[PDB]
This record gives sequence, structure tokens and C-alpha cells, in this order.
Amino acid sequence: MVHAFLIHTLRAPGLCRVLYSCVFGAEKSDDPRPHGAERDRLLRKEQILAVARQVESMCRLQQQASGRPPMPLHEAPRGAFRLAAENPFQEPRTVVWLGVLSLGFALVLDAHENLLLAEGTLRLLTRLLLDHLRLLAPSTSLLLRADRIEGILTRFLPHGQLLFLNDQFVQGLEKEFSAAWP
Amino acid sequence: MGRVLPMLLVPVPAEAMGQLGSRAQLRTQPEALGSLTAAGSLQVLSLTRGGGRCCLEGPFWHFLWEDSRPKLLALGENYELLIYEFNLKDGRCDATILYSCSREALQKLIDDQDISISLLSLRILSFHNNTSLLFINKCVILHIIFPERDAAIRVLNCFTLPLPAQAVDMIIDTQLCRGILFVLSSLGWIYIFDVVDGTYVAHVDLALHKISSFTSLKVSQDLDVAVIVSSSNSAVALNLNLYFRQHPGHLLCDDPVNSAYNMKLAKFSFQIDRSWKAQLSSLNETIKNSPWFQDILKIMHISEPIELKCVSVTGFTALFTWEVERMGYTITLWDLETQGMQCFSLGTKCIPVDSSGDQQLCFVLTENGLSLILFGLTQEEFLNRLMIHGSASTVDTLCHLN
Amino acid sequence: VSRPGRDEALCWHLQMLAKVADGDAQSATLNFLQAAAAHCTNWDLQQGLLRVCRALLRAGVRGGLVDLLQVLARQLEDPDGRDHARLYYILLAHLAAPKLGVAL
Amino acid sequence: AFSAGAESLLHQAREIQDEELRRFCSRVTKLLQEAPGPATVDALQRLFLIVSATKYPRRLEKMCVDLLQTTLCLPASPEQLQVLCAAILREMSPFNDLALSCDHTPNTRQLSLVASVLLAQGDRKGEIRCVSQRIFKILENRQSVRPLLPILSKVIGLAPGILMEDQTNLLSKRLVDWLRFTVLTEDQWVNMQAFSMLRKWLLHSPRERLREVAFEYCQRLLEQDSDLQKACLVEAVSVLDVLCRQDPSFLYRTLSCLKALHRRLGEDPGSERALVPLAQFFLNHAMDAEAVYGQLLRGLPSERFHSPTLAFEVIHFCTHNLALFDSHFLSLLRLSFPSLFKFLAWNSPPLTAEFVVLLPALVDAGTAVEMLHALLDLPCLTAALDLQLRSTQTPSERLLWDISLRVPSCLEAFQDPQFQGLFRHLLRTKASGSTERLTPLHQVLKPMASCARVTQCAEAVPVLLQAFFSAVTQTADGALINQLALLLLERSDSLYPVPQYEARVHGVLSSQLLVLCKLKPSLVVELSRELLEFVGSVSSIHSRASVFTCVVWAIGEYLSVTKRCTAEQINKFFEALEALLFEVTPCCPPEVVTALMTTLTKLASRSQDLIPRVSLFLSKMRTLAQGAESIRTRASELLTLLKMPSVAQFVFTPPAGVCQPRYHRDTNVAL
Repeated sequence: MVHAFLIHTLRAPGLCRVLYSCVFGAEKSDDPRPHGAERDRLLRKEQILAVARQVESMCRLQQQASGRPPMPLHEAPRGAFRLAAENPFQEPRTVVWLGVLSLGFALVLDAHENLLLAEGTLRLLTRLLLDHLRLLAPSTSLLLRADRIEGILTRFLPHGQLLFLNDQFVQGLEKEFSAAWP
Repeated sequence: MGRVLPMLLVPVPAEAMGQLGSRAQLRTQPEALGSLTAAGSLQVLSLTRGGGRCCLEGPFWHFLWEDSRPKLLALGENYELLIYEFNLKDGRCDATILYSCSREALQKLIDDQDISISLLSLRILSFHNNTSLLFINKCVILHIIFPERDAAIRVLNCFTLPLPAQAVDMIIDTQLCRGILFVLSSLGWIYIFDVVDGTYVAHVDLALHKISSFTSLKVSQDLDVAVIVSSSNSAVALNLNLYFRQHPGHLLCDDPVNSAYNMKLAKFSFQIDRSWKAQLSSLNETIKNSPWFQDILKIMHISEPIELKCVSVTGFTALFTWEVERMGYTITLWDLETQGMQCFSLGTKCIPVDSSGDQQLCFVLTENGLSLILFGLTQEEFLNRLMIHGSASTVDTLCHLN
Repeated sequence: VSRPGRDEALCWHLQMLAKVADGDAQSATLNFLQAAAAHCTNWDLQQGLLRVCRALLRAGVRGGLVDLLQVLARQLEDPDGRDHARLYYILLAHLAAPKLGVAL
Repeated sequence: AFSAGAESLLHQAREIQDEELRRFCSRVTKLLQEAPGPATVDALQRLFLIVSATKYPRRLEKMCVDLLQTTLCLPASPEQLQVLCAAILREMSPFNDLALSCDHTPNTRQLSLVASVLLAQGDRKGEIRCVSQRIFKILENRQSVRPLLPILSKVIGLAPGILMEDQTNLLSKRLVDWLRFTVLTEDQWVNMQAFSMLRKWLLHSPRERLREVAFEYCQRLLEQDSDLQKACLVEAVSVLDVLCRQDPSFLYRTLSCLKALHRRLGEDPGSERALVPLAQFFLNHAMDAEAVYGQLLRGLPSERFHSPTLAFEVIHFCTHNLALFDSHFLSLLRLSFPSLFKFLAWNSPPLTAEFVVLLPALVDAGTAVEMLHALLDLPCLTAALDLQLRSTQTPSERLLWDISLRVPSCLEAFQDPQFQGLFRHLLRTKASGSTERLTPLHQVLKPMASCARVTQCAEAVPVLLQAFFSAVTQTADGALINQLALLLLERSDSLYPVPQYEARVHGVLSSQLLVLCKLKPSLVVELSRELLEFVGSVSSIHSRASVFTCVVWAIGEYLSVTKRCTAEQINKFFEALEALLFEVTPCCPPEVVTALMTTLTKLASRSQDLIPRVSLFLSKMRTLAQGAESIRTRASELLTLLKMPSVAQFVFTPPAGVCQPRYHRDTNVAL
């Protein structure tokens, strides 16, 4: 599974506020108070924000205590973690990250999902977002142009599921999406 | 090893014990020891020397001394309530009658509250600060007040029991414990009402705790533990907080932005500040660490006591009284937390004296007189503690008196 | 005693608490001290706190203190403060009023 | 990256005025019903930004909401607008005003968009069942079905049974026919989706042909092209383990497959991560205790401790199947703990919140006397591994290490034959006998003991110590108690000088030796010589300023008259205390003075003669005194309160029940 895909800022060795928080599902919810919208929205927002903070902590601590070119495909920081029930998830989940520059994209995946596939897919997606959208100066192209991100994930990441795409199948999806936008 | 520690801090000859009643009650201070004779005469043995007896004659079958945690108030056969004052100045067992109430006036006061019921029986519940609570007709909890300047007895509150007449007339005990007025119905329920407002603030399912005929129930002075003694010499004690929660069906009683949302997202609630330095404190705390009345603002069977009326119940202890003609008086002590019992057998000429106060140690009137029964205290240990507390004169007195 | 007792200036509060505690306002002081018990990690505050308890000792307060001193003795950090509380709790629980002023 | 213009756009999207919001909704109304051109997208993007970046609900004018819903229901809309509207309705959720429907658009991609709109609601109005049934009905005709399969997968992720048995078998046969090439056309296009959710499908939920082709397709993802190969090996092993779980006979098949793979999986660098699922499969269905499990416990962490994700996998396998641990597995995990400590040295942040659970799960009878030292020498373990990296790496690849600090002294000391055996014990893969004090190696590793990674490892030792003690404080006997006491008495001032390390090990060890003493009061009695030497030395109070208080308090209180005690031991201990008090009066703090007064005056009230000694010397110390105020005042509690012997004889040796809050109210009931 993948509960959500993220793009969030990463501080340098200012709160970490998710620029793009796509939640790929819902959770069962019953309080005696009638089922509202404020409660559910605030829950499904604070969970993702907490995951973003945890990935920021992991990335920063990895940066100081790695020594690997302190401050590039396999040269970016990578790692994994595990969450805490009721702080704030129901079913506990693993968190996968791969930070580039200052845009740490994360994946909240269930314990019955492949880790190596998660890291490979997050790598390919962050390459695609760095190139197709090219926000390495006009960062406004990431918030006012959220439709590009929406298109990219809706093509490659259908409904919180990871695919074992290979050269021929990536060629097929490249034939699919390349011309859909100018 | 619970035989006795039977001390005696004042003597009383058996000449008066041949004249006193079968049950008695003592003030917190040594003010009197009044006992009820079967002939209706109220005998008061002043154990405040020589100790002569005073007699109060009438058709009295219920009374209670002024328990200010002696001013005796009693109701006759004609449902006429009287208040007589006894003064123990210099050993003079002299008494005077201060306040009297007639049955016609009581019915008039009951009717003036729009209660279309004739007073058939009045059972007392308390007498504090000249204010008396009475469960009139077993249904109307009329809180009388006999105020200063000979003001008439007017009910400052009169709330009918929020229950049907099917169980309203089957009430037994009316106990006031810091305002949580409990009325016990003999069928096995305790409708905890509040004398301040009258609401059915809660309800306790004594039946769900699983005999019958709950004769009396004792409330701890902190409203913490309640023990109900039926007419079958059986007492069961369960915790109010646990007995209201474990069966709650019967109980009718970036930094901030995500944190306050954790306060209002109540499906779950984060625990959020999700670093990798304050997530170790959580592990440390988990490893290290690994009531009911707030909203309403084993079993004792001695293998038959006549009147198994527990004297008082504290947070961690419970003391009871049992008297039998065949063998004498059996005094019981139960530890609420430790679940231990100490039962001692005494002589056949001895009756309890309910210390209507703070000292809940069984002060049994024995043949020689006053006798405070304790547990576990050796004579050497007790006298040593007195000496470590005061002079040797007290130790000499307590060693010589026996 | 107005504050719940979660401040970092507890080491400065307890000094006044000891210098002023008496038998007038019991329950509020006991509640404040009970709350502050969890916020004492260094020996200095753990001695100011029992200075407060000793002040109550000298005042003569009897009831409830059999539990405040008990909880302090049972739930502090340094052994010396806990033994201090044990001794002072024993002194209040087993002494008559004058002998405490003459034998404590 | 992060432009201030981007931050301004986000702040504007968050704090858009209500009147401005109404104006924007009106613009959307007049602009969507009109000819939707580039203005349509140029406004929809801003609408998405202003709705997404607001946590609190934004229930704008209804007309906009119905316009978006109808646009989703309007087939003439382009792909861009349809996707953006689907995001609009999949982010604004959950609303109780779900005017949408589950059969409002015929297009299959638009059907996927509608499903994404619907599923983000929740079970507040029975939605998920409706969406699942509608998807099944829409798929009941010819399908294609490949685009909508992810919605199916997510639904079964959130709803395990609403797919009816007939519908479930329909999905099963569809997937089986959809199985078939491999990574190493429309048919292969559906094969990719068939592989992409096989494990979840098996967990939540022709068949002979299924066993012929698709059942072997799990390994065919790997066996039957480099990074995806790594990403697919783990999936293959996990799917094999899932088949073992759903089929007991498959456990032996997967075990045999792992044994066959052991030719290379145990010898191919860069493929070590595939053994963690193999280890899990062996635990749920035990691997080679020497080769496979041996590498998993002690082989891997001594060679590849610098990969922060591999270490998480290893220790998470260790802490996720501790419940199903076996006796032999327990012995194995109890054998190689110094090597498992390598990960905590190198990869502490993602593994300590995991050792806190693991540590009480491998406690042995006698390993504690060495395990405390293993925990004590952990920052030095990190520093030794860092030197190991600096002295074995080709300069070309050396980026996967730290060679960016003070090398020369430590590297020279590595080749210095004075320290050729102690390092081979600190860096050991095993602990089968205690070693010497790390003071020499501590002086060796002065230059690096302040690395970032060593400082990281230094912060996970206190909590692990607490876990270990709380697992042993409840599992101790006499020999263990005495050994631990001696261990702390030694290690008090014998620690690696990593900043802010000894200040925590001191606290834990002292405040838990207190716990041991309260577990057995006779610790001070049986420990005459060591404690006597310690108190008699001024240097103990001059270098252990916060542990000395504990030992002097324990000695002062636990010299109790009430069968191995002798009357002269009190006098000998009093001699040690008298010498210490005379000599003393980080040096001894204002706490040691008061504790010393307390110990002396409360140890001389158990001796008949020593009361005059107090009146001569402790009275003198009071008079000279007449944290200094506390020192002056403390002694009164056994000078004035021990002048009288009867009261003082018993208070200082109280019974077992002065602590529980109701044990004495009857003891003043004797008047």
C-alpha cells in the first residue's frame, strides 16, 4: 500500500510545511457527535504533516552523521523509519524518503509493501518532477502549477499503488503522457 | 494474631451497666454514653467521677446525638420529635427539654409542600448544625431546619424521590455523606441523589454486583468505598469509581496547528512533535511506567449477629459491631485495601458505644467500663509511643489502670 | 500556589513556600506541592521542598500531611531528600505538640 | 526549490478573504459556464491552491461546487480540466453534501477520477460499499479493466470483504487470465498490473494454469535490470512468504528457493537487503544459524553498517518477530549483541526506538556483567568503526564513509602494536568473556570522540541502559546484585570522554544502584571493604560528586541492627566516615557534607558509646557550622533526635509498612 505521496521542504543544517500532500484514501470513522468534516479533515492533515516532520528529522540527522559529500542518482540521502500508533496512525506504517536539494518526497507505505520498490519509484518520480516541471529557480511552478504534479502522479502512480515498470512499459507510459501537455 | 489490645481510659462499674440499654452511642468528645432501654427510657451514662445515670422516659424508639464531625433529638410513638439537652458539668447528670414538635404540625408542614400523603412513618437520616434530614413517608426527603430564635421547622428543601411508588415506599436507609444523599431500596438499588438539588445524580446496581434485604449500607467519609450489610449478616464492599466505570451502563452521571487539531480530531489523537530526540523520551516513559463522584458534585459471614451495623468505614479499613447473648460481643475489623479481617470475642456483659465522631476505634463498654479495642499494638509498643510522644506520667497511668 | 507548578522557577518558588508555609491554607498548599513533586530533578529543589514540609511540621498541621509527606518521601529523586521526608513525617505522626518543639 | 514567491503564493492561498472567495467563486461561475479556454485552467489552478493549502474547511459558495461536480459529469471537458476537478473533489472531502454519483461518467479514465473522488469520503454514509458496487457494475461489461484495477486494489485495502464472493471469484479469474511478459503490448500491460498488487490481493483474498504460470510468476519477477532487479527481488521473496502463509506447503518451497539462492545471495554485494525477507520467512517458516542468520545478526552489521535503510530492515525484522522467537533463536540473538550495537553506533536515529523494545527480549543470566560494559563502550565503538573505514578504503569510492576529520594521530595509533588486541575486542563480533577497561583506547580516541556519529550513538545509551536494568532489576539474584554493584563502583569515573555521556550513565547507574539497595537492604553490609575504601578516599568525592551522596546515604541508613552483621562493623564504618568527614571538611558538593553529617549522626545512634562521640565531634561540627545551611541543619535529626535513646532506637530502623498510606492509624489507638 501507499497511504500518501508527498512533496515537502527540508531545512538546512521554519516549520516543514508540505507543499503537496496527496492522501490516497480514507479511514473508517464513530464519535457520538455527528460525523463532521472539520474533524476528519484536520486528522488527515495532521497525520501527513507529522510524517513530513519525521522525514525532516531523519534527513537532517542523516546529513550531519554521514560524512558523504556533506552539503546525482545514488548520491542523495535515503532512509526509512516506523511510525507510532495513535501518534497519529491507527495501523502502524513504514515511512520511505529520498531528499533532493530541499524537496524531500516521501511515501507512507503499509508494512506489506516492498521497500526497494518504494525507494526506486520515489527516485524515478523525483527525477520526473525535477525535469518535467523544472522548478530549480521558479519554485512558484510547484504551487501555482500543481496540475503538472497531479498529471505526473495520475499517470505513474494510480491510486496509491506502485508498479514494476520496466524499459518497455516506461516507454509505453512515455508515449502516453509526453504530448498530453505542451 | 488479632486477639486484642483492650485498653481502658475511664472506668465504669457494672452497677450502671445493669441499668443501661443494649445499644449506645458516644460523642466524639467524652460528652455522654446514651443507651436505649426496651422500656422506652433513655438512659445516659456520663463517661466524661463515679458516673451516675440519667433517665429520659417516653415512647421513644429513635434518636441520634449531635454528630459534629450532647444534644439528643428523639421522636416518640406519636411521630412527635423532641430535642432535649443534657449538661455534663461537674458530673451532674442533669437534662432539660428544649425543643418539641407535634404530629399535627409535622403533617401540616408536609401538606404545605403540596404532598398529598399523610405522615405514616418518619425515619431519621442525620442531625448536623441543628439541621435534620428526614425521609418522610419513606418517599419525601424533607430537609428540616430548627433555626435560632425558636424559628419554626420549615423544610428548606422537599424533593419527592424521582422513582415510582412501587419502590419509593420500600426504602430502608437514608445516609448523608458530604451531600451525596443515598436512599437504599430493599430490592437492591441505591438511588444516589443530591440534597442540594434533588437530582438523581447517579444510580448503583447492587443486583448487578452479583441475597436480598439490604438492611444498611456504610459510606466512607470520602465517598470512596461503600459496604452494604443486609439482614442476613452479609456485607459486601465495592469501589464507587470502579463500580461506576466497569459497568458504565448503569451510571447516569507545526507545533500548535496539528496539536490543537489533535484536541479536536478526536477519532484518535496524534502525540505529535515527531522528532528523533523526543521519541526516546516516549520509550523511557513507557518502560518506566510499565472518580465516580466527580461528576456528582471478600464477604463477611461469621460462620448470626443480631444487628450487623458497621461502626465506620475508612478508605482502607472497615470496623463493624456484632453482639450475641450466647457468647458475648464479636467486634470485626476489615481492611479495604489488604482484604484482612480481625474478629475478637468478648464477654457477655458488653455493648457498643457508637463514637459519633472521628475516633473510629471500637469503644466497647465492658464490665469495668470504657474500653478502646485496637489491633497489633503491644503494651510495650503503645507505652513507648506515648513516652516518645510525652512524659512518663501517661505511661504510668496507662500501665497502672490495668 | 496559584500556578499549577510546571514552571522552571520552581527552585525559586520552593524557598518562599518554605519561608511562609503555616496552618492557614492547607489544601491549596498541599495540591501545589503535590504538583511540584514531579518537577524536582536536582538536589536544591528537593531540599527546598522538604524545607516546606519542615515548616508545616513546625506549624503543627496533622491531617493530609500524613499523605503529602508520604508522597514526597515515596516519589523524589535523591535518596537524601526521601530520607529527610521519612524522618520528618515520622516526627509529625508520632509526636505530641510540645515535644516536637522540644525534640525536633 | 524554495522561492519567496512560492511562500507568498501559499500564504495568499491560505488567507484569501471571504469576500474575495465569493468573488472568485462568481468568477468561476461566469468562467466555467462560458467558453472554457486557458482562463479555465488559469483559474482552476488557483482554486486548487487555495483549497489545498487550508487545513480548516473552506465551504465556498455552492454554485462552484455544483459546477465542479457537473464538469466532472460533463464529457466535453478536456483531460487536464477533468483531472484538476477530480483533484478538487478528492481534496475537499469529506463533505456530507455528496451530490456526486457513482455512475455519472462513461469514460473509464473519468471513471477512475470519479472513484478517486468518491473513495476519499469515508464510511460516514456507507460510501465505500456504493463505490465498490458501482465499480463492479461498470466493469460487468467488456473491459479497459487495467485502468480501474488500482481502484479495486485500494478498495480491498480499505474494505476487505465487500467484494462479494461471486465478485471476488470474478476478480480472481480476471487476474489469472491477466497474468499473461516479464521485465527481464496490451497483454504485458495487464501483466504489469497483475504483478503490481499480487501480494495485497493474496493477503486480502484456470487455477491449475494459475499454478503453472502465475504462481511461478512470483519468482519470475526475479528468477523465472539492476535497480528494478533489486526492487523486484524483495517483492518476489515477500510474495513467496505470503504463499507460505496462505499455503503451508509453500513454506518448504520458499525455504528451498532461499537455500538455492544462498549460492549468490550470501556472496553478491549490493544484494544483502533480500535476506531480511528471507530471514523473516525462516523465522515464520530459522535460517542457517552460522551462515545466513549468522550474517544477519553479526556478519552484515560489521561490513555494511553505513547503509541507513538496510539497518532499519535488519533491526525491524529483529523486533517484529520477537514474539515468535525460539530458544535457539533466543540464544543466537543473545550471542551477538556487541555487533548488533554497531548499527546503533552508526544508524541510531531509526533503530534506537526499536532497541528499546528489543533489549528486554535477549536478557541472559550472566551477560549483564558484560552487557553493561558493552553499552558503556558504544561511542568508542562508533569511533573504532570510523577508523576502520579510514584505513581500508580506495580513494576513488571513498564517498561512502567519513574521512573528513582528524586522521593522523588515531591512524598512527591503529598501527601502534600497543593496542592490537583491545581494538579487536571493542570491534568484536562476539562477547564470550569480559575484557579490560577502555581507558587506554579512550586516550587513543581523544581526537575523534567528538564526531557527529559518535555523538549520535551517545544519546541512545541512557535509554537502552534503563531498558536493560528494568529487565534485570526484576530478574536479579544475589550474585547478579553484587556483580552489578561492583561494576558501577568501578565504572563510576572510567568512561570514554564523549561530551554529555558520563553525566547520563552516572545518573542511571547511581539511581539504579539505589533500586538494587532497596531490593536488598544488606548490600551495604556485604560490601564493607569496597564502600569503606570509597568513602575513606577524598578522591571519590573529588571525582564522583553525584554518586558519593548515594553510597554515603545507603551506608548511613543501612547499618541496621535488626545474621551476618557484627557490632564492630558499625564502628569500622564509622571510622571510615569520620576520616572522610575530617578530610573533606569537582570536589565534594554541598550535598556530600549534609549526607556525611546524616550518615555519621545516624550511624552513631545505633552504638551506645558513639553517642558521646557525637556529643564531642558531631556537636562540634554543628557548632562550627553554627547548601551550607542544609549541612548545618541536617545533623540535628540524629543529634537532638538521638540524644533520647528510646525514640531514636526505632525510627531509624522502621518497619516494612511506613510507605503505604494506610498502615498506622490504629497504632495511636491505644489510649
